[PDB]
Amino acid sequence: TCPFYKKIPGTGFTVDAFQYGVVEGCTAYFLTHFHSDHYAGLSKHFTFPVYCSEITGNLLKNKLHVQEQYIHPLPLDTECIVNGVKVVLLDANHCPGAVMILFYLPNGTVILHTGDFRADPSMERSLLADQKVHMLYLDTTYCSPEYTFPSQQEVIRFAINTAFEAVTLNPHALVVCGTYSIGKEKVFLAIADVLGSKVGMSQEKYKTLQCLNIPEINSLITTDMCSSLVHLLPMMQINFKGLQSHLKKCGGKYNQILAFRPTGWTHSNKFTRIADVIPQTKGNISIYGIPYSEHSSYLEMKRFVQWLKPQKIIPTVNVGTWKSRSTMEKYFREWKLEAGY
Ligand code: NI
Repeated sequence: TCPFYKKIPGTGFTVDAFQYGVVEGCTAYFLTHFHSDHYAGLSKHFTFPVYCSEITGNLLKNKLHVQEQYIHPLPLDTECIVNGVKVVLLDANHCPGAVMILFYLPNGTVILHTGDFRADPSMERSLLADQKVHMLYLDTTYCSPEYTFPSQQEVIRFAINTAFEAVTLNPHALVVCGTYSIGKEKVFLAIADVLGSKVGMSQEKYKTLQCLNIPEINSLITTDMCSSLVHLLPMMQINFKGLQSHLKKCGGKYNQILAFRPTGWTHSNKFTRIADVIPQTKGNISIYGIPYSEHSSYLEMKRFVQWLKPQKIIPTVNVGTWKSRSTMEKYFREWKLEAGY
């Protein structure tokens, strides 16, 4: 049965609530983004209205085979009416097609549901600034002070420089990037752009990218592995054994691999700046762990919330345990006392 934190009170709306079968009273199902924990339950068998971004709708039609009649795409930064209620979709700074949803309730309450997001100061100059928001449904993935990470730009600059040096030293080196879902495309697109290459991948991954409305995408990607010096592989294959196996498949055209594993936070964020990163190496294979995050850091989340000044916060991540809920409640109260709301 559907949790309270996926329901928007005083509407017939739900958000990311597809795994409970038919939700009693729901007239419109919103989907924030195309990550499987959020879409769980959606398939060609679904027959109720789904509201989402154009990119999310592309993926629902082509990958999950949801019938077109049930897909209702909405543009971004535009006031729209759904079932007699004013809504706005805003860029979440997460993966492609990911949104936050602003609900203007008939009684005058305003609710922001972040979906998954990486808070940014540019959000403080969006439509959110135009009126008071009363309730916030928050992506609390990294709601603890230990969670720091570098900017996306710092990480990309390190990746571009590392790959350019390795391939300039050895023109027979292949670059590999691991992936398991949409998101983090800039890692492999920026590396391929500095090397003057397309990115090579499986037919199933190419199909996914072709749904993302990336300008000039046909000049950037290919299914011809041979012709390209940056390859994508499942994240599970980015280890010494898998990368050796892959090198054997490529018909000797390469004699070395440099690989990237974009992760979330992992314990060592605590000590190491991006400039100090060194790879794990076994023979002619080197692997770099790079902390490229599409969720808010603690400091990013705290800045956004203290600017928004909500009257109530409803967490959407790490809500299954007491301990976790209690810890998050302590931080929200600190933030409120500090900023005076
Ligand atoms: Ni996500």
